[PDB]
Amino acid sequence: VRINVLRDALKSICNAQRIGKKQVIVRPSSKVIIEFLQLMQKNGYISDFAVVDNHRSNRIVVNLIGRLNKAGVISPRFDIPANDIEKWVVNLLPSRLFGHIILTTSQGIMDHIEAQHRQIGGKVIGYFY
Amino acid sequence: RKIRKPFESELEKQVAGTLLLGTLYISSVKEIAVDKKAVVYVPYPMLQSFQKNSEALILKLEHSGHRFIIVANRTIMKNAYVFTGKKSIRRPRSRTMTSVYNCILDDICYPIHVIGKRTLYPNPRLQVVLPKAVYNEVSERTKTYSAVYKALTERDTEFIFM
Amino acid sequence: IGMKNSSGVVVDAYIPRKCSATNRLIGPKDHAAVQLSVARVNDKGKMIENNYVTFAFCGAIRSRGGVDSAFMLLAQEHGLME
Amino acid sequence: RHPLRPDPDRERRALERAENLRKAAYEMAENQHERAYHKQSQIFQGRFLRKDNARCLRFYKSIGMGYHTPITAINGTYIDKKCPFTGNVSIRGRILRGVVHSAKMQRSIIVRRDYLHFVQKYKRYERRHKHVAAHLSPCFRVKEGDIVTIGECRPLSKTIRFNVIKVEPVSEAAKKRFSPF
Amino acid sequence: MGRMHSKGKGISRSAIPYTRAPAPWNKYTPEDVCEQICKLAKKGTPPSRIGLILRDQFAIGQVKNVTGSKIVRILKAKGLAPEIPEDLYCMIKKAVAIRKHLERSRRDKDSKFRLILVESRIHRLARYYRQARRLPPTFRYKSDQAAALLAT
Amino acid sequence: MNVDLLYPDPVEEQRKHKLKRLVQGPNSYFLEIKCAGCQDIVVVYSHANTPVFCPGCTSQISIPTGGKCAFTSQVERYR
RNA sequence: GGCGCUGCUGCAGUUGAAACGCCCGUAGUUGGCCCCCCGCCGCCACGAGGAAACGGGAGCGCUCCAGGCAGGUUGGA
Ligand SMILES: [K+]
Ligand SMILES: [K+]
Ligand SMILES: [K+]
Ligand SMILES: [K+]
Ligand SMILES: [K+]
Ligand SMILES: [K+]
Ligand SMILES: [K+]
Ligand SMILES: [K+]
Ligand SMILES: [K+]
Ligand SMILES: [K+]
Ligand SMILES: [K+]
Ligand SMILES: [K+]
Ligand SMILES: [K+]
Ligand SMILES: [K+]
Ligand SMILES: [K+]
Ligand SMILES: [K+]
Ligand SMILES: [K+]
Ligand SMILES: [K+]
Ligand SMILES: [K+]
Ligand SMILES: [K+]
Ligand SMILES: [K+]
Ligand SMILES: [K+]
Ligand SMILES: [K+]
Ligand SMILES: [K+]
Ligand SMILES: [K+]
Ligand SMILES: [K+]
Ligand SMILES: [K+]
Ligand SMILES: [K+]
Ligand SMILES: [K+]
Ligand SMILES: [K+]
Ligand SMILES: [K+]
Ligand SMILES: [K+]
Ligand SMILES: [K+]
Ligand SMILES: [K+]
Ligand SMILES: [K+]
Ligand SMILES: [K+]
Ligand SMILES: [K+]
Ligand SMILES: [K+]
Ligand SMILES: [K+]
Ligand SMILES: [K+]
Ligand SMILES: [K+]
Ligand SMILES: [Mg+2]
Ligand SMILES: [Mg+2]
Ligand SMILES: [Mg+2]
Ligand SMILES: [Mg+2]
Ligand SMILES: [Mg+2]
Repeated sequence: VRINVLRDALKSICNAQRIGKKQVIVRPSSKVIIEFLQLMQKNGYISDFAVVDNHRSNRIVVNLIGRLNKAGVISPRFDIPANDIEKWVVNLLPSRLFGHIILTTSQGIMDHIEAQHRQIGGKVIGYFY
Repeated sequence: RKIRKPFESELEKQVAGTLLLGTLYISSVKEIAVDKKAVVYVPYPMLQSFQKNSEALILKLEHSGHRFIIVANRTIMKNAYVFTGKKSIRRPRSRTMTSVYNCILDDICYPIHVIGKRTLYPNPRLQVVLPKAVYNEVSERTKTYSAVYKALTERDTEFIFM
Repeated sequence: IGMKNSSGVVVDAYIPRKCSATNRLIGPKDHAAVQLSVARVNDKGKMIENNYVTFAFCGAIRSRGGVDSAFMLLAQEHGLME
Repeated sequence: RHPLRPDPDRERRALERAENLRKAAYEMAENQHERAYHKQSQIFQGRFLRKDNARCLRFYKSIGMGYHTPITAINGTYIDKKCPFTGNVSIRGRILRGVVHSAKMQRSIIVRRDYLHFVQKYKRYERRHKHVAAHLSPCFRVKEGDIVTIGECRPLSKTIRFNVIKVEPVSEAAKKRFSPF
Repeated sequence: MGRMHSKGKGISRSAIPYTRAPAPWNKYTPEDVCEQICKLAKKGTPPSRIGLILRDQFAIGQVKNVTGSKIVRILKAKGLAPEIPEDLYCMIKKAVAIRKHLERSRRDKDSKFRLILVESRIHRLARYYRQARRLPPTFRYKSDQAAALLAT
Repeated sequence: MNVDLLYPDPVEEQRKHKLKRLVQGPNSYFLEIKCAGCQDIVVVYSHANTPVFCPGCTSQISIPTGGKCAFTSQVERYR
């Protein structure tokens, strides 16, 4: 059955961009997916999106501008102390200068730079670069 | 004094005087700006009574200086499961923000049923879809619905047609 | 722009071209890449010398035949077609 | 104790629990199947012959830690030296909660406690459980699945070091889950 | 659906309207379609067929839109809901039918296979209803006793 | 040519499966028919598979067919 | 250690070694979407409390050094 909606969303988006598409539909939607797309947008990797209601689990329409080298999730959501972040940075990311590991903390969803800017830990949910 | 529940908080007296349906009464009329200024609250277990004749009622009010909406008075509850001592009491699901804000947008245009909603992420905004046949009789009322919805929920809103 | 020194100077040897369709970098030894240019008449049905528009396409967009529609869409955005 | 005793006028009538306890005591004297006469050590047994009522007929106490005495212990007729409210023991040390695994013994139950154990090499967990024996006063009655709170006492048998001090009922025919707490 | 006990993979289903409101031609009030529902339940019609009859004769697409509740809930409100839910009852009926067919034909292994599948589904659904407090905690499906409980 | 997925053309959207549309919706509808011998008019589901009678007649006027249903000697409409 | 030939990070299973003949099914593992601003877990951070030697590490020319805790108001943080 369906377990990880975010994993399927990110696979669909990577496929659509690798083809060279302008838009892609991902279903279902969820609060976590909207948070992940909001972070991707604020870093500049995707354009506008739109969540369309259907009195069910909704759909999302995503606009693409060809800046996404890769995006994925980490399952299960291992927890990370503040000092192990860097031992993860040199594991998933192509460098120490660009790319983003996304954590959920008691201060919200955020990338790793802000996580060591607030010197806290959390649980890893995914990455894009 | 028999047309409203509150008393003695008195901005528009004349609404109660003119509304004098013999069994019905209202509470807490309001004024919202933005042109032709604008919302009339009713006790909740009479909305079905008020909405019965509401298309031909709002005409016999629009007090030409203002425009009138009829909305129900609804309570939003803060916590789910208040733990009072030894037990937890469950918040009714109709009392959440997500339910009340969806009811307000439906009561804002009651004779007409919206046929779709989308949330755009450009500050996010809400796009509301209406049937095209009734483009007239709403065209001149749309800015009022948008402004009033932002006044009662603080959500940006735009309107498009089937 | 490209990569910068710590002071503000670009330490990059050269900047690859980007695809007009899919924004992908061209790269050297991609010999299926093509750059081509369009006249932009503007003058009573006759062209103007040395005033063109110019696009580029990487080999990935050509290998599947996506260019016939994407080039048309790009042209309809620059006032060269409709 | 700054405030002193508001005024109900049915108090002295409602102390008919005195004749209640008295006749329970005289019933214990007739069950000749027993070998010993059971009685609290805190109570004379000459207070039962008297009629002026001036002296109490049953002993009870408070255990502290914000745990209040159940009225079933205050108005019961049972004898239990291991009851924390009406016996000769005390509560001190760790206070824990669990679920009733088995209630097949005589004034004794088994409690199942659940917890997680982290394995660092694999970066993951395993679920673990332990069983704890506890003493059950007659002032409570429980079944399998109910939540209980137990507190530490002195050794009481080969396996028991705890005493039931609170009960949270759980409905029969419900899905059994890990439920660590 | 058609996928718990086979390799089906079919998707045939119904899709209900987005707008949740009465029909333009709806004359009925809740108090007058509750009437028809209760008359049909007293007559012995199962709850899945009541919706069919209201759809096909009274031109009502969804009962919830005109009343605000669902059919089984209205039955429960007027004390006319069944002791056993309809789907569990239908599965028990099919099990009784297959067993009665097998009493004359002991060489039919295909029917024995399907009997196993039906009874497994019955036990799983009975456990669901039992832990949900929609059935007595002592409820149990018994193969030998199942023929005469259908009368009650 | 430039299609936007957020505002699809309804004509090419009706030819897709009811579930993989942008917003799922029903395929059926109601409609009015006139009794061949009675002046009045009745409202009938388009995919019926249960008896449908006249106000007067005792003959069933519908034939279930596994899809949209047919009718016996009556003349129809769409509302 | 080499060895990603023990693989959590991180192996292999068409043909090199390797998918049970198949279906049901308990323990176990896993489980869509939705309310925020209560309680109880987990989780993150910061504290308290308990041993030194070892291991890190501030300062110091046993002539250097492996050391040691020295020393010229001090110090062993
Ligand atoms: K006692
Ligand atoms: K634990
Ligand atoms: K442990
Ligand atoms: K485990
Ligand atoms: K013992
Ligand atoms: K013992
Ligand atoms: K478990
Ligand atoms: K299956
Ligand atoms: K199939
Ligand atoms: K399928
Ligand atoms: K069988
Ligand atoms: K069987
Ligand atoms: K089963
Ligand atoms: K079976
Ligand atoms: K089950
Ligand atoms: K079972
Ligand atoms: K029955
Ligand atoms: K389709
Ligand atoms: K279809
Ligand atoms: K159809
Ligand atoms: K090795
Ligand atoms: K190694
Ligand atoms: K290694
Ligand atoms: K593999
Ligand atoms: K071999
Ligand atoms: K072999
Ligand atoms: K072999
Ligand atoms: K296998
Ligand atoms: K095996
Ligand atoms: K098997
Ligand atoms: K199975
Ligand atoms: K199974
Ligand atoms: K199992
Ligand atoms: K389990
Ligand atoms: K496992
Ligand atoms: K589990
Ligand atoms: K699963
Ligand atoms: K923790
Ligand atoms: K945290
Ligand atoms: K020491
Ligand atoms: K000093
Ligand atoms: Mg299965
Ligand atoms: Mg399927
Ligand atoms: Mg179908
Ligand atoms: Mg279909
Ligand atoms: Mg190794």
